[PDB]
Amino acid sequence: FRKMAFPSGKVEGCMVQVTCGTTTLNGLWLDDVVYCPRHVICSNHNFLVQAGNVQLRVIGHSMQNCVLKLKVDTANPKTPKYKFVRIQPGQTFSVLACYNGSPSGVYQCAMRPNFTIKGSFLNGSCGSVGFNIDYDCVSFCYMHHMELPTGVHAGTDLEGNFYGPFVDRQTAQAAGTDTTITVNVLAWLYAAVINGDRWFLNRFTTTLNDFNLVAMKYNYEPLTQDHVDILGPLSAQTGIAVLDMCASLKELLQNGMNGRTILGSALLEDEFTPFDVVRQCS
Amino acid sequence: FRKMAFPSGKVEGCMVQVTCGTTTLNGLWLDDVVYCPRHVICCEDLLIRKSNHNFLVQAGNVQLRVIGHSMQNCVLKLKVDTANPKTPKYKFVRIQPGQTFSVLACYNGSPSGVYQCAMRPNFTIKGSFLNGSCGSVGFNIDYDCVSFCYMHHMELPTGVHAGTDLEGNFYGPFVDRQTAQAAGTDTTITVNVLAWLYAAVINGDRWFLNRFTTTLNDFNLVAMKYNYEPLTQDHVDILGPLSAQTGIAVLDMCASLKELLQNGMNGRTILGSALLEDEFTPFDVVRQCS
Ligand SMILES: *[C@@](O)(CO)[C@H](C[C@@H]1CCNC1=O)NC(=O)[C@H](CC(C)C)NC(=O)c1cc2c(OC)cccc2[nH]1
Ligand SMILES: *[C@@](O)(CO)[C@H](C[C@@H]1CCNC1=O)NC(=O)[C@H](CC(C)C)NC(=O)c1cc2c(OC)cccc2[nH]1
Repeated sequence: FRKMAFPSGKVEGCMVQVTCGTTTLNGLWLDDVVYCPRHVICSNHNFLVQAGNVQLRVIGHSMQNCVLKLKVDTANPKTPKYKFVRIQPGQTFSVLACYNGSPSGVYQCAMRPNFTIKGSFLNGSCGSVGFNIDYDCVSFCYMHHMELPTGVHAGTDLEGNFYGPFVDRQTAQAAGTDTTITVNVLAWLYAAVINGDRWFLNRFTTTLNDFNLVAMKYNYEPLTQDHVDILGPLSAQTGIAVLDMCASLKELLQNGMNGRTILGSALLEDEFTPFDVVRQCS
Repeated sequence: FRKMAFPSGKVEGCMVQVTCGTTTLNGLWLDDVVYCPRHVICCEDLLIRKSNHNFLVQAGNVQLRVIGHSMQNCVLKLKVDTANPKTPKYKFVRIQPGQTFSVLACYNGSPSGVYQCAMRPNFTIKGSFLNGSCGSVGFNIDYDCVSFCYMHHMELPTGVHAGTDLEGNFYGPFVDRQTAQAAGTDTTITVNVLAWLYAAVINGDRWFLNRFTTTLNDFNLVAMKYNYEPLTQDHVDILGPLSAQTGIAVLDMCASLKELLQNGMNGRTILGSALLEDEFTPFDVVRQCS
């Protein structure tokens, strides 16, 4: 299985550049509003908003947490059906990396439990957005702001609220220690089972609390009830109860794979969600 | 550093659904021609027996009217009475083994996902394709010019995939029949592994570097032993920009790879991988890192 991004065309049509003084970054143009990181300012006639080479006149503005909302005099005719959503650690999304308002590439990312993403961003990438697409509706979840000294990345939702304990200052910040996304590893184990790779199944089970206590001792995220629910479809498809798969993973954590492989790998993958596995296996 | 696909907007505007009888798959709508896999009709006798009205072409909700049809190898060409306004500047190209491209996976004319693939030395690709994905295309983008190089036709019993260029000629020994087909034995794209090692350095991973250099002939001896493709002097040149930026000569990186092949990774990772990755070309690395 492979990391698959959503097609980026609905988001491509919304990317513009925003310039204040000599500082240029990316903005997101939906109807007659352009959203961009507020630090571009580091009056209406001080903002140069361009779609390609064409200027969009700014007629008003305001700040919502760490994002600037620029009111423009043209409604984007390419505006898709969309929502702003705040995602949870473990959830995945596509990133359209942009420079000077021009799309450069698309790739799939996961929100780490410490609210960073392992992205691929260069100078001028701020304002690039992350998103999911469900039945032609684009759910925008991420706007890019920062690269940590460790090389991972940090940003906000489209309401300007950072994910994690970060601030939009030119200061070296540190993420909390990362953990493994348990729910995604389990989805990966279900994907193995769906494809016939099932030697790791055992005849034990566990309670959720007992498993969560053990997981935390291996730097694994505890499972939420929401996690148990989104594993539901894969449990039903394979006939393997979620708590039985937890007991199989626990043995894997306590004994290892020997030299054995799962899905042709010796390392457990944790950036595929239960939805990604359903998306891909069907 | 991530596996990065080209933005797919330009190609999404070209995807349509083609239906003939019981069979449905995807087509590519360029100006006033729809290109799709010919097996949608299931030979020359078979096409003759068909008429323009046997073909149902849908661009979203709108039906397009077919006014002509011809066959070019394994690709069917349907002239339609309407030109696609979203037709980008484009060209049809046949890629070389080792080269990469983005795949826009589509189902029923609707784009579904985008990911990066490489043409394997044995002329397969390791894709992610389900029932209904035939007609999906692979492409590269250069300055608003889309170069189409792949149209999807089949999945081998081993799970890898096979297809044609846009002139309808298969990559590799495959045919568009309902048969179990094996590919030749695959090899690893050496020049791409080196590109990726350079990328791991540019991104701060250095544990695999060593003080040794090798010769090109001696490195190729070891490569051939481990089922790696030969490294040519043209490959050394193409790696010039990455060696220049890191200050590590190509033959020095080759000595690091040789040691990696002979000793293994010893349970360490490179760019989070436990395997030597070979589906990044030198240009891919340069495009992403600069
Ligand atoms: C946006 O492009 C900026 O508008 C840029 C994106 C990063 C550049 C390299 N890769 C990226 O993802 N963002 C920044 O430069 C931000 C700007 C802030 C929010 C005002 N700053 C950082 O990412 C930043 C600053 C510092 C730092 O200081 C001193 C020390 C260490 C790391 C660091 N990152
Ligand atoms: C197309 O979408 C057909 O329109 C379909 C795509 C594959 C199905 C599952 N995943 C895919 O990538 N392609 C096929 O079904 C083709 C059709 C041919 C070219 C007419 N056939 C195969 O991919 C195929 C057939 C057989 C087979 O038989 C016998 C035995 C083993 C493997 C196999 N693959």
